Amino acid sequence: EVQLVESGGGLVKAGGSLILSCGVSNFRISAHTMNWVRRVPGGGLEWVASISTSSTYRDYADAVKGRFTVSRDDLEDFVYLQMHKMRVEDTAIYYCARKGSDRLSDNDPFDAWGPGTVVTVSPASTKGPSVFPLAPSGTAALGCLVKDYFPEPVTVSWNSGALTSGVHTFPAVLQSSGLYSLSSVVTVPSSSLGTQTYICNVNHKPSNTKVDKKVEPK
Amino acid sequence: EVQLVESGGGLVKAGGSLILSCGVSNFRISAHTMNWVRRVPGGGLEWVASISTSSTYRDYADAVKGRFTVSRDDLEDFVYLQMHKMRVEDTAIYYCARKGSDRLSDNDPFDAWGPGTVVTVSPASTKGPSVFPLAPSGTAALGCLVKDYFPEPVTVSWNSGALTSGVHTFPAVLQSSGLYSLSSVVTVPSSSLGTQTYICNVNHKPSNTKVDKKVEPK
Amino acid sequence: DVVMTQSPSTLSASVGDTITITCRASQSIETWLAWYQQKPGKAPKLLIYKASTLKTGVPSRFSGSGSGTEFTLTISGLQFDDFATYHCQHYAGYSATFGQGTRVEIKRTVAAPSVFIFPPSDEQLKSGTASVVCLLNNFYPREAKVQWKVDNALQSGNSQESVTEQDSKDSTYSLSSTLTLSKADYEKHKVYACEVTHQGLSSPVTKSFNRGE
Amino acid sequence: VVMTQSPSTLSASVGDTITITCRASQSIETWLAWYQQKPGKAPKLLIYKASTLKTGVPSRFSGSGSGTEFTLTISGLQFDDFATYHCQHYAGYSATFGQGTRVEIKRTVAAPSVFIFPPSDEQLKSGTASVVCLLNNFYPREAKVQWKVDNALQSGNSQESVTEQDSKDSTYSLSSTLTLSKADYEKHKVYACEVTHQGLSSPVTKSFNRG
Ligand SMILES: *[C@@H]1O[C@H](CO)[C@@H](O[C@@H]2O[C@H](CO)[C@@H](O[C@@H]3O[C@H](CO[C@H]4O[C@H](CO[C@H]5O[C@H](CO)[C@@H](O)[C@H](O)[C@@H]5O[C@H]5O[C@H](CO)[C@@H](O)[C@H](O)[C@@H]5O)[C@@H](O)[C@H](O[C@@H]5O[C@H](CO)[C@@H](O)[C@H](O)[C@@H]5O)[C@@H]4O)[C@@H](O)[C@H](O[C@@H]4O[C@H](CO)[C@@H](O)[C@H](O)[C@@H]4O)[C@@H]3O)[C@H](O)[C@H]2NC(C)=O)[C@H](O)[C@H]1NC(C)=O
Ligand SMILES: *[C@@H]1O[C@H](CO)[C@@H](O[C@@H]2O[C@H](CO)[C@@H](O[C@@H]3O[C@H](CO[C@@H]4O[C@H](CO)[C@@H](O)[C@H](O)[C@@H]4O)[C@@H](O)[C@H](O[C@H]4O[C@H](CO)[C@@H](O)[C@H](O)[C@@H]4O)[C@@H]3O)[C@H](O)[C@H]2NC(C)=O)[C@H](O)[C@H]1NC(C)=O
Ligand SMILES: *[C@@H]1O[C@H](CO)[C@@H](O[C@@H]2O[C@H](CO)[C@@H](O[C@@H]3O[C@H](CO[C@H]4O[C@H](CO)[C@@H](O)[C@H](O)[C@@H]4O)[C@@H](O)[C@H](O[C@H]4O[C@H](CO)[C@@H](O)[C@H](O)[C@@H]4O)[C@@H]3O)[C@H](O)[C@H]2NC(C)=O)[C@H](O)[C@H]1NC(C)=O
Repeated sequence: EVQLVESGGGLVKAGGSLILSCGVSNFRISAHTMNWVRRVPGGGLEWVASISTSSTYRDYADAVKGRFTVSRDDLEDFVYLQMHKMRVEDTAIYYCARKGSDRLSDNDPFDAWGPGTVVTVSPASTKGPSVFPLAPSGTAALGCLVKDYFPEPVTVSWNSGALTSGVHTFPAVLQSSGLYSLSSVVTVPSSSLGTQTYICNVNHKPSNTKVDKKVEPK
Repeated sequence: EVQLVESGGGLVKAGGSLILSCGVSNFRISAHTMNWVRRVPGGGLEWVASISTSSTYRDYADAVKGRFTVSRDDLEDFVYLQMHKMRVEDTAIYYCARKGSDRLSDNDPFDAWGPGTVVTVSPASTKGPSVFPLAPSGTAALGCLVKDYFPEPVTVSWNSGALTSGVHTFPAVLQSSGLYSLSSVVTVPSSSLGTQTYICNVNHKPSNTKVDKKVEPK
Repeated sequence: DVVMTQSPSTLSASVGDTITITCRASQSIETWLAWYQQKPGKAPKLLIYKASTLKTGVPSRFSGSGSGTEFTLTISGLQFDDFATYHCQHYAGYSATFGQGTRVEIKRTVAAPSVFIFPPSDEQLKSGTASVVCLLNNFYPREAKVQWKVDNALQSGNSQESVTEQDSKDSTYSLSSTLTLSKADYEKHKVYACEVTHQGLSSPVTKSFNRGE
Repeated sequence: VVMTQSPSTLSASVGDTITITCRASQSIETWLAWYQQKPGKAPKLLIYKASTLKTGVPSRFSGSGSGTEFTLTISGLQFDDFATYHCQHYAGYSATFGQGTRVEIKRTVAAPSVFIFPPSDEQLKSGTASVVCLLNNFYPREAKVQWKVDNALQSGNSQESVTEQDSKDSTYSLSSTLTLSKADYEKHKVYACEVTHQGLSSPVTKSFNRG
């Protein structure tokens, strides 16, 4: 028996990027042309890429040609597949199989395969923010809490740029959900809380989302 | 300018695996020793891997030695870093750095750096499920419902193996949360809904989180 | 460039049946075909490494043929082991292409789905998530369609389906579909229904419930 | 090889001449380099071979030392020079780094003004509660925020973010967000934020009662 061991596969977002790799055991890849194959949710096998012995010639299936790059390491026995700007239909199990035979030739089938690794390309390429008020309970503090937006960045202004003094817009934090969240605050005179209107202008160019939120006492 | 661009960042789980890569422009990599570096939580740097010209030598810091693997592929100008068995202290920005000078020598600093890509290792190495009843409305169907776990499997049985006819447990689905869900069901005589107490004895075997739930009419 | 025209897309049979399958190349190749088995979610296994040319260690029940354009695979009395997918491959020096695999399956008469709908448990709902489950308990063949309607509004994009493979005692398929909604959105509407069509049904089947009733 | 760098934070005025020291656990000859790093940016090389200034690096940066003691001197701090800095031992096919030094603008100690914000009704109706504690205009940068719900120390359910030094008053500000589902937030009443900081003689707590 001989073995191949795919790694790196998981959840992805459309127009995002991932890299797969395949290790091996009981054999050396330095003799073999190495191939990537996938099984789509529709159940059919698609060939994806190959790279020759001696790393000479690299070839691709026409759905991934130009978008993907195949790579190899003949010494530690690893193969790689960069997947730049993935499509929703790049969702598949991705297998790494060796072109091979007991005696090798200038043309053979795939005589050993690894168990395959799942890749899912979720269709949400950009997510637009939610915006929530940070309500002011001398000097008072108020703000806006931008949340659940992808990718960065978000820009925030206050009163269309007329209110700049005392404003702090914080660096975003990356949540364990894979989505970003930032807060923008401003300190102002407590006396102005009844008359002055405070509006934070949240712009998210990647989703083409604009939100104007008025922040007022509860 | 010299151009470097990392790819393959994002979220990972403790005990999990990832692969980084970096590609370049305005230079060919083959004349350079190439490196990986990270910025750990204290704002300090750590060096992570170095691969020499012609892949002659590969050296690593003790924290990542035997866990990680660097590789390079000069004929397309790419460098790779596998990260098997990631741990929470590997949470950092990662960068692909060129060892170099205006005139290259036998030992040099790191001159050209890519903009970096973030890697986060979340401590959720075995996230335990949430388990919920599917309540019966001549033949009735009942069941149990598993959500939000990693890794697989979640295992299910009916009344500790006393019930087996008409039992089905479905293949898991990968949610947009990056966590699994499934359901288990059984069909039984409607007359027995009053007398027989159906229960599902479950386990998330990775975390060894043993759960039970009685299923009865609502 | 070559495309493979494999036929049928699904073959129905039973233990001891001799079966034949056929891959037809869209333009001629020099007998460069090979054939694989694939069990669900597994790696494929190579059976035949050139047309009619069985790989060593493969069970003697397997066979095939090739004519430079038309090709076959044949199995000499199926075992319970053989009820998996089969794929043809055309392999060139630095590329390959495969047929849309012939799924081999255990045959029976058509059987319509018993449909059941389950509301979310109160215990799930208090946590803030509502998972509504639709169960097609047993049917044959595999191909079925389920759609969700909330307040008679056809839903789109908020459900995940999985099918169990053939049952060990009756060889039927089964499907479950999970409609996912936050507690907020779920309490916004009353009726939650699933509508099913299948080979055995003369009209669509709908199961529904009213939230809170 | 192991390295140490001191001080971990260096506070100075514009125009000052400052020194940052690196000490190696064993002799590394002159095989050491220095790097400037801005927030959110990859490090830029300043000096190598201990003293060799990189082509295009301003002359105000210099380095000296051999064996186990190395120094980076910035002679006349400009606003661009207030950054992270790191000593780096380099060898034919490897490297290692010290812990780094952060250079900041010095000002008097300023205690944070603390504010706590409960979740908005809108967000709360969606099923998620994000309270936000704000530490406004403090100096130096080290501050600690602890969340307590019904006097229960929270852990693992909050994230923090800190601004860079304010261009006008040289202070920092910090926001901490404690995130909880609607199911978990309605369980407990009081939500507090305990702040400690060099400018506070005792910790400051801001709190609210749910509802
Ligand atoms: C004078 O004559 C000599 C020959 O006598 C000429 O030299 C030859 O020049 C050819 C044309 O430039 C080159 O052919 C091209 O090569 C590339 C890469 O080929 C790689 O694979 C070769 C085969 O190795 C296989 O097969 C053998 C058995 O035959 C096995 O032992 C081996 O383990 C390996 O098996 C694996 O791969 C198979 C598929 O390849 C699988 O079927 C197996 O199961 C298994 O997985 C190998 O020998 C080559 O060796 C290297 O060659 C490099 C130079 O090319 C050299 O740098 C290096 O040091 C090695 O010696 C390679 O590793 C193919 O991809 C090309 O394919 C064509 O590409 C076209 C597009 O570009 C396309 O249109 C067309 O359809 C084809 O796909 C092509 O075959 C020869 O490699 C080269 N040979 C040597 C020894 O140099 C010389 O050029 C000529 N000069 C003049 C002026 O006339
Ligand atoms: C005939 O055969 C002889 C012996 O086999 C060959 O001599 C060897 O040649 C190779 C290639 O020229 C040498 O490797 C390179 O040596 C460079 C200089 O020598 C080193 O100097 C340092 C001190 O500065 C010493 O510490 C070393 O021990 C060596 O003496 C060296 O700079 C170079 O570095 C490599 O890696 C760096 C990484 O960045 C690259 O930048 C650099 O370009 C290069 O790739 C190599 O190590 C080897 O040292 C020679 N051996 C000796 C001394 O005999 C002849 O070259 C052969 N001639 C023919 C006809 O081919
Ligand atoms: C003449 O032709 C022969 C083949 O016919 C070449 O021999 C091969 O040479 C390579 C490169 O030196 C060898 O690859 C090395 O293998 C090491 C492990 O070898 C043992 O274990 C393996 C299984 O794991 C067995 O197959 C093998 O027989 C041994 O028992 C690896 O650890 C090496 O990796 C290290 O070195 C490289 C480069 O320095 C680094 O990039 C790696 O990170 C790592 O540090 C290396 O991959 C190969 O094993 C040899 N094959 C055989 C059959 O012996 C000759 O090299 C060639 N002559 C010349 C001068 O090129």
